[PDB]
Amino acid sequence: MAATVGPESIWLWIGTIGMTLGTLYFVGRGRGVRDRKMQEFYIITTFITTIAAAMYFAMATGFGVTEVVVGDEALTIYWARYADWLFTTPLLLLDLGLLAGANRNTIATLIGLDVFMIGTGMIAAFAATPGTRIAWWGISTGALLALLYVLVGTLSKDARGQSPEVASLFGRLRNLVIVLWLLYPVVWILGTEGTFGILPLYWETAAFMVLDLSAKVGFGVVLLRSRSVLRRVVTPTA
Amino acid sequence: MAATVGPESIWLWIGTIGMTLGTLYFVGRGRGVRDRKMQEFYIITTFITTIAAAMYFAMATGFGVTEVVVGDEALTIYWARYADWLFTTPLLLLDLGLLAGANRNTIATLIGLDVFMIGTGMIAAFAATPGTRIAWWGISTGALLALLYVLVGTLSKDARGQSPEVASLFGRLRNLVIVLWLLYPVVWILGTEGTFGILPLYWETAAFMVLDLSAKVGFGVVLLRSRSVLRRVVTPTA
Amino acid sequence: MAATVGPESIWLWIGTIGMTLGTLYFVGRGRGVRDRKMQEFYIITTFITTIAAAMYFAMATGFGVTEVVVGDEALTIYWARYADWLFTTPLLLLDLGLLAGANRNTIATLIGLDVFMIGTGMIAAFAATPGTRIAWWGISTGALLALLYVLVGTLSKDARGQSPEVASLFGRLRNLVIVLWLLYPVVWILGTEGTFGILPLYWETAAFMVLDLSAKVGFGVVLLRSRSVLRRVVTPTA
Ligand SMILES: CC(C)=CCC/C(C)=C/CC/C(C)=C/CC/C=C(\C)CC/C=C(\C)CCC=C(C)C
Ligand SMILES: CC(C)=CCC/C(C)=C/CC/C(C)=C/CC/C=C(\C)CC/C=C(\C)CCC=C(C)C
Ligand SMILES: CC(C)=CCC/C(C)=C/CC/C(C)=C/CC/C=C(\C)CC/C=C(\C)CCC=C(C)C
Ligand SMILES: CCCCCCCCCO[C@@H]1O[C@H](CO)[C@@H](O)[C@H](O)[C@H]1O
Ligand SMILES: CCCCCCCCCO[C@@H]1O[C@H](CO)[C@@H](O)[C@H](O)[C@H]1O
Ligand SMILES: CCCCCCCCCO[C@@H]1O[C@H](CO)[C@@H](O)[C@H](O)[C@H]1O
Ligand SMILES: CCCCCCCCCO[C@@H]1O[C@H](CO)[C@@H](O)[C@H](O)[C@H]1O
Ligand SMILES: CCCCCCCCCO[C@@H]1O[C@H](CO)[C@@H](O)[C@H](O)[C@H]1O
Ligand SMILES: CCCCCCCCCO[C@@H]1O[C@H](CO)[C@@H](O)[C@H](O)[C@H]1O
Ligand SMILES: *C/C=C(C)/C=C/C=C(C)/C=C/C1=C(C)CCCC1(C)C
Ligand SMILES: *C/C=C(C)/C=C/C=C(C)/C=C/C1=C(C)CCCC1(C)C
Ligand SMILES: *C/C=C(C)/C=C/C=C(C)/C=C/C1=C(C)CCCC1(C)C
Repeated sequence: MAATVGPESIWLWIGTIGMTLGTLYFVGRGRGVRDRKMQEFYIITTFITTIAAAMYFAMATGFGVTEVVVGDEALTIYWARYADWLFTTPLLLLDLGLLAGANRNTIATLIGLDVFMIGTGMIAAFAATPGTRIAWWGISTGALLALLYVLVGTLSKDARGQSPEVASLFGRLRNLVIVLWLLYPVVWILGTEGTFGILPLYWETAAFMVLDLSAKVGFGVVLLRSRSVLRRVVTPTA
Repeated sequence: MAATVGPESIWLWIGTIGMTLGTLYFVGRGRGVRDRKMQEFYIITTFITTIAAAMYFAMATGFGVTEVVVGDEALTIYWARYADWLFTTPLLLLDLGLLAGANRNTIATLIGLDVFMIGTGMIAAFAATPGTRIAWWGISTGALLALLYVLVGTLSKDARGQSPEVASLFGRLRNLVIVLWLLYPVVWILGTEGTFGILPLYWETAAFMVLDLSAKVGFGVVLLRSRSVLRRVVTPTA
Repeated sequence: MAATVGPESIWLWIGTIGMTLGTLYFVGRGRGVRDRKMQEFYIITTFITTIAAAMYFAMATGFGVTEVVVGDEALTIYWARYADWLFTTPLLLLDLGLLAGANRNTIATLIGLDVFMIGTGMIAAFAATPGTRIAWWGISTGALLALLYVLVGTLSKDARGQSPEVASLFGRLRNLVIVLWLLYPVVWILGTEGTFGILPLYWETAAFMVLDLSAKVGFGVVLLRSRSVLRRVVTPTA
């Protein structure tokens, strides 16, 4: 590590604040749910925001930062982003999976692709060459496309077998994931990590802040909005 | 790393020895169990002690040590403790979960809180500021309280629906966890990691040695004491 | 890190190429399988080769390398091997487990031993003393023997309760694992990591290349060879 933060810390704190607020919202919002199913959604969702909050606090306090050397240039890498995504992105897919009524093979595929995506993603963040970093960015992006392919394909088909409100709910959440998630690689390739520095680290941090907040608190908020629709994921009594 | 051990190694070896001995005890003690349930308890428990043993051996041989710089002072951090707890603590909760007859949402919550606890715990161990380290210690301690809240609440309620001997067994094990686990953060805050050095590293190592041994070998010994009571966790035939 | 590759890179590329080719083979080979079971085998298997491919590409580009100091000598460690095995070896056992018709306790034991094996294995790769490295090599090898003991024992017994073609298929795959897996520790102890340098890093890289390819692409190829036999792992309709 041994890297100082910078003016971007403003976004890091807003992010930390937002994630912490979403968590408390979901904790109180989840208060009183007895249905074992509705609860899953609250647990998964709540863990997504608190993890994100802790990592944002890590980058804010300067813990989740480091300096990576690449071609007579020292890039500033906020690695905590990966420790965050490594856990939160698969959970988000879990949410979608459970929402769509998908089976373990599909959900396992999604999780597997996702982890491969963040893993090759952090390799890219630390690679020692503009060529190597972009190669890895390329591997990781490929995986993103492979999992998005599962979302619009098999997963979408599963959701169509769900009650209409659930299917609708899925559609929204799926489309949110598609637009938001595709933006991450773009912000990365343009930002500091891509070695091209087209998008200043200050604005890159902000971009990731808006994305993370929308992909987690926003996502969670529309997911857990209605309790009755969410319990249509299952019909029988228990 | 690049840090030398010290006089505390005596405790590290005792610890290594104890954990290795508990393992062999459980391996031989588990010999002959056919009931698929009783076995779970033996597998989980046995993995707890061998993991602990390997990590204790790691700290003993000097592998699991490092030097962390914080405020013109170089703290000695035994990070292997975290690699240990990261795996053993969730397993211990698995044991309690299975013992109480808890459902996946409760057990998943416990595991999730626990991992968050050790994760923020090791961040704290490496933070670069007395203020940051204590902040993280604070986050981690909060999580400890959140999971303890689940133990005395929901988990205790589940156990009351179990056969009386199992409920009794739970009570003991739960109370053991509560008293022992609360002591870890105290030993940490007072020891070297807390930056206050109130409790010498030599005695801190001993304290953690007694705790780990009691929280694993002791715990295991009272858990796997009786085979008949343990099989009351399930009633039907198989 | 900060370590340069070397003439061994030739094997690393062949390896990268082979793993990538096996993956595409399995992806296309898995095209059209609807049976939820047959699919598991394809997903698990496919993830094994792509993980291996990415790690081989990591070592090829020099990312997965580092220099470890031990006794006035600086060893060259290809750590990516461990990040690879940490995920692929447990998956391979999953394949065998599912093939044998084993229960979760057996499969969990296998996975647990396996992870302990690679974990102590990478510790050994980084230990600071010929004596410590070999001690860990010793711990890890012990675990290898413990899991091999489960393969020829309980796992083999489970497979005998399977349809004959499945039992046969198991036998092959089990024997392949036994001969191939036992060779890893030998190649390690003789290679650079063992501190004895009996087997040059150049040939060590090749040896591991042949093993990895045989233990994954070979293994996969004989596993997924026949679709009908693989669906005999389950009989009823779904
Ligand atoms: C249906 C069923 C029973 C099973 C289905 C199959 C599953 C669940 C497969 C999962 C596969 C998975 C999660 C693969 C993950 C691969 C990720 C990596 C190899 C990551 C490597 C990261 C690094 C090497 C980071 C380096 C950092 C520094 C500072 C050097
Ligand atoms: C009921 C159901 C189907 C699912 C329920 C939900 C579950 C199981 C959620 C689990 C969540 C979980 C395990 C979160 C873990 C978070 C831990 C971290 C972010 C740890 C980070 C650690 C570091 C960053 C260490 C740094 C070390 C150095 C030397 C710099
Ligand atoms: C049947 C049922 C419900 C549960 C059964 C029990 C199970 C599944 C137990 C699993 C146990 C497990 C996976 C233990 C793993 C232990 C591995 C470690 C402690 C690894 C440590 C690695 C390091 C410390 C690497 C250091 C690297 C550097 C550069 C310093
Ligand atoms: C940087 C600040 C971040 C704050 C994050 C808190 C998110 C909670 C806001 O959710 C809103 O709660 C209302 C309850 O009255 C619902 O009616 C409405 O539909 C829902 O969208
Ligand atoms: C790392 C791998 C993690 C995989 C986690 C998968 C969660 C499995 C729970 O999903 C369930 O799967 C069944 C398959 O039969 C469906 O019928 C059911 O409707 C669906 O709710
Ligand atoms: C530093 C040394 C650590 C040694 C750890 C070994 C623990 C095994 C001792 O357990 C005891 O085994 C007896 C069997 O005769 C039981 O009757 C008794 O109830 C039980 O408590
Ligand atoms: C990282 C997440 C790990 C979660 C592991 C949870 C283990 C699930 C096994 O427990 C079982 O759950 C059922 C819920 O219906 C109960 O009815 C049953 O009595 C209980 O034995
Ligand atoms: C370095 C190059 C690595 C190439 C790896 C590709 C492996 C695919 C070869 O498998 C073979 O496919 C045939 C299909 O016609 C089967 O009939 C035959 O039984 C099977 O063994
Ligand atoms: C980290 C731990 C991972 C453990 C993964 C275990 C996968 C469990 C699926 O296996 C199933 O177990 C049943 C036990 O009752 C058998 O009856 C059934 O035939 C078998 O297919
Ligand atoms: C809460 C956080 C979320 C939903 C994060 C999502 C991140 C991604 C989809 C990231 C993708 C990336 C690539 C495809 C290429 C390389 C770099 C990454 C990691 C930015
Ligand atoms: C076998 C080991 C066990 C049961 C270890 C348990 C450890 C804890 C409950 C640790 C808790 C901590 C905090 C609450 C605050 C920060 C530091 C820790 C990790 C010591
Ligand atoms: C695809 C890769 C496979 C199947 C790799 C298997 C590796 C092993 C069985 C390794 C075993 C080792 C020991 C027993 C001792 C110490 C060092 C290792 C990691 C080489």
